[PDB]
Amino acid sequence: GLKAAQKTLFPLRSIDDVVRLFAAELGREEPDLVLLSLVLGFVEHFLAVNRVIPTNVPELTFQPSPAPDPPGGLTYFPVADLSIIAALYARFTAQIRGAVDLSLYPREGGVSSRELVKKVSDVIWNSLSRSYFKDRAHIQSLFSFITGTKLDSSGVAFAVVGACQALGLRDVHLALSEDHAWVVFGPNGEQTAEVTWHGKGNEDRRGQTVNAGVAERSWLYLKGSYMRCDRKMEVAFMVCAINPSIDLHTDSLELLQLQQKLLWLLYDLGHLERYPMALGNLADLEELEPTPGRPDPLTLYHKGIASAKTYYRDEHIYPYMYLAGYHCRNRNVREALQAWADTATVIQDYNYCREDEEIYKEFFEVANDVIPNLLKEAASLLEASALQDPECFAHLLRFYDGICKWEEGSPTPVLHVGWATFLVQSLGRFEGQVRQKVRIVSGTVAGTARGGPVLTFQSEKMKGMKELLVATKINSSAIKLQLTAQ
Amino acid sequence: GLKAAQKTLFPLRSIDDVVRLFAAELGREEPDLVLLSLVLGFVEHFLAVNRVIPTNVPELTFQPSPAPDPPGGLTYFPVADLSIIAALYARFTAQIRGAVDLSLYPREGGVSSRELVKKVSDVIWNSLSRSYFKDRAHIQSLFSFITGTKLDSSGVAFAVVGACQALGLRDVHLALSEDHAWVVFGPNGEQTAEVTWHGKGNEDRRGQTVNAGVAERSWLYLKGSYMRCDRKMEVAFMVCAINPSIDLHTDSLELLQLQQKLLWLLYDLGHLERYPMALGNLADLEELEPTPGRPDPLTLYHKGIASAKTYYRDEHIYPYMYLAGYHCRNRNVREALQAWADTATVIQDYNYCREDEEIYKEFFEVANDVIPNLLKEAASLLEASALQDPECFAHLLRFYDGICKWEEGSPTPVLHVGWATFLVQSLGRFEGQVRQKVRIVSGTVAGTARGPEGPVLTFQSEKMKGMKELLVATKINSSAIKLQLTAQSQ
Ligand SMILES: COc1cc(-c2ccc(CN[C@H]3C[C@@H](O)[C@@H](N(C)c4ncnc5sc(CC(F)(F)F)cc45)C3)cc2)nnc1OC
Ligand SMILES: COc1cc(-c2ccc(CN[C@H]3C[C@@H](O)[C@@H](N(C)c4ncnc5sc(CC(F)(F)F)cc45)C3)cc2)nnc1OC
Repeated sequence: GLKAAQKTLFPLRSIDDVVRLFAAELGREEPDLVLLSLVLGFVEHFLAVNRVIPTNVPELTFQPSPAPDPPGGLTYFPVADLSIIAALYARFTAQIRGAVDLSLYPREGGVSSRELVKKVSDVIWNSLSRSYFKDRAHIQSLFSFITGTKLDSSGVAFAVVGACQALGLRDVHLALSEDHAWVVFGPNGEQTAEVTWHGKGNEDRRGQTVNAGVAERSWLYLKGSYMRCDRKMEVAFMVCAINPSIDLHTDSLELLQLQQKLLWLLYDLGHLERYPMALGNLADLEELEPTPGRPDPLTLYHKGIASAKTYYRDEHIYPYMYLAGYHCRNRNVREALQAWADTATVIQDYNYCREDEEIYKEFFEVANDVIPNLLKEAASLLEASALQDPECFAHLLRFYDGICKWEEGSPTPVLHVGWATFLVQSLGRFEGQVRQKVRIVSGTVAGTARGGPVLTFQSEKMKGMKELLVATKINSSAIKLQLTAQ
Repeated sequence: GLKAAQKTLFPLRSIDDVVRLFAAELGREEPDLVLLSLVLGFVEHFLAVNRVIPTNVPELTFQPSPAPDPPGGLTYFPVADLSIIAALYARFTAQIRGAVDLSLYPREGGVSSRELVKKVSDVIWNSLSRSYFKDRAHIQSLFSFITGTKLDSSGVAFAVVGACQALGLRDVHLALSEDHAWVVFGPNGEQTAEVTWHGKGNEDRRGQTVNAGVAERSWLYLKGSYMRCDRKMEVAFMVCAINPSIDLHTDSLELLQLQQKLLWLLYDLGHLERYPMALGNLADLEELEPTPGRPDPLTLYHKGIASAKTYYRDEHIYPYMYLAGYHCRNRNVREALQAWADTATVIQDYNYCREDEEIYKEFFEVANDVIPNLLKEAASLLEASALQDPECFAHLLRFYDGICKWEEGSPTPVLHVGWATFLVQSLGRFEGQVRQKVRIVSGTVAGTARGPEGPVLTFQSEKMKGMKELLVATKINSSAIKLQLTAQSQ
């Protein structure tokens, strides 16, 4: 059941055609989530999944056009014919409206019961292939759901939202952590239910609320400061969900261009206002292919951080990682270290759980790979300056401080001997003359009155080893002992 | 143009009439594939595709007869009229002979060249419509090809083989994997051609030889132990290709019966002797409505395995699954677990490629659904016996060993979190008393020399070996097993 105002835009023969359909849909009060996902799903299938052009399928044709130099030549876009898309579309709605009898669910006050939402969730759930590998690229879109009955984790969430729209339930919306997804609904929008699995397979929590996740201060639930989406933001989600990767080292430039354009569309309508990750994703895309007259990536990264601070109580980690990354790839060592410090400064007030494995890996790689490497490549510059700058030393101490504070209160230790080496290796990359320029205090007087670097640890472990750090001989044994504990 | 010897059999007013026509055809040096496919297409059409008796239709007539009880009533069969079939038949042979000019290609010795076969394939390729975004039933037949141009993947191959018979090329024959189809020609039959696609997202190997697939030890090519049909088997193939699915939960009781009789007919003429799936197919049918004075289902599954061993080096998977299935349905836990274990043993010697996703799903459903069911429905029969027979436990370990072994040396991993839980759940289904009764030896001395016990089992896979002790322990180290069942030197 498409509206005639939707069909009038088909067939879509190019990137711009798709962008146009998105602008159309964002215009309406409730953009058709299922329609937009199908389209992106259809387009991604031929641009990344199966690029071999069929020539004996009815309704399937390819649209030639100039490709950008260097390459030059032609590029072939999959023509999204109405007949294919509409048929896919009707298969989804048929499946949904047939399996869910709203009559059985006394939906009063324009508010969806918890039982209704569990039901819809279960429909989508029981529809999936039992066998597939769940960590596979390109099973995010409803195209993939209807075609292959394969959905990735956050896909299931998105699909359950899309089902609810198709059922006329305008009160069920997609909630997004920085690494998980569920559903919110209810009068105030204050009711939650899990609908998908997280991590390695654990589909356990389906149906329950997210109260316990928020309470245990895990990064997965962002202490409550997760994203609650509106329809417009759900479109932003699926645009971010576009996966341009063909293989491990190869990207479809059409999918890159298209995701980039859709984000600017969204950006301009201001729908990335409360979406730090989107803004960062947009910035990442601008460093690759900078579209002219648009803000520089740096500006975008900052918009992301601003957003997190205004709307998410500055409880998001990735906005700083996004920025850190930039300064690493541009060799801005001082700024690069600062951002990593800022990142750690956020994680400090969280408690590390098993569910949080993803950010752990990210922090682990920062501490034990990105930072050590960064310093080496900077010591290669001198022996032929950041290493002379005690700010950078203070940044590095602040980074570890965050990590130690993070650990405090956690039901699982963070730091082990793996970290010990690299701390020492990294520490021993700053002349003892430089390290000593950093005063590590408590502060003597609170506040102010109208009438080298300084630094203050917040963690036990780090303030416990206040001196070992500024000494001229790195006591490479007492540090490793103290960084680790029980 | 039909021969005179064939027309005298129309009109086909019933199943038995269709049988008779088949008998006739099966008694020649070349049974007409095109004639028999068309007839089958036709009958399946009005029997599953569109069961509504046309009001506007002139030449289509329907024959009633008594229906099987309990339901009862009368069952109306679509009369295959000579005019219609001849028409369709003329249409096809016309279309094909129209597109190929046999003189363009020098065919010396009665041997067909690669070019000729490429073309005949191309002619079928650019005539059909592929149903890319859906799986369409009832589009296997040439009947479908002419009517709708719709043709599924293996339907293409069969179409090239029929089109070649229509051009009177008696050398081009049908190659049959367990989940693919291609074409064999050439002097001895050692010429291989790809004519169709496989699944979705796989590249395009049309025109090439299946050498690479044999090489890479993928199940799609059976390491070489695939079927090369003779005409008689190609007929058996299209009989298997009969498709009684009306919808997803409803079967055409008349198409079942037609197929069951056609297989028994092919069986008696000895045309199923080198076709394990056909023998499996028939057996499943005999489980449903057993025909009297015939072999038991059990007997037929074995003949399928037997066949597999004889002609195909025991490199086939389905023949075991066919047996396993029957056992599960009879709740013969012991045989079922065994049959599954044998299935794994065969597979152990394969590598796993993307194109094999079909046998994957199938193993997965065994590991993570079927076996678990069996054992859970058994813990109940005890509380109210196999779950304390260490034989069974051994079967279960051999199973897993094969899958692990399968995975070894594959481009893609095979095991993931999804499997981990049910392994553990199934290990726990046997008391540690029983699981310890099983001894897992590597072997100390090679071979023997001239001048009681419980189950003994040797693992072939590094994965199962490295976790031999964890399996027999009384405390099932749930966590450690799961960890080790997964691995990545990738
Ligand atoms: C460890 O070393 C380094 C790390 C980083 C770095 C830089 C940026 C990031 C953030 N990565 C983005 C990529 C993108 O997929 C973002 N994700 C997960 C999302 N983007 C947009 N919307 C969403 S919604 C969501 C939750 C879900 F998936 F729905 F459940 C997740 C999500 C996360 C992570 C790491 N950069 N540089 C490094 O070294 C130089
Ligand atoms: C996984 O759990 C269970 C599985 C099974 C089971 C039982 C039987 C099978 C084999 N299925 C048959 C059905 C039938 O279509 C057979 N097919 C594919 C063919 N039959 C005959 N000829 C051919 S030729 C061919 C390849 C092609 F199509 F030509 F390209 C395929 C093919 C295969 C597979 C699994 N049975 N029971 C189970 O639990 C009880």
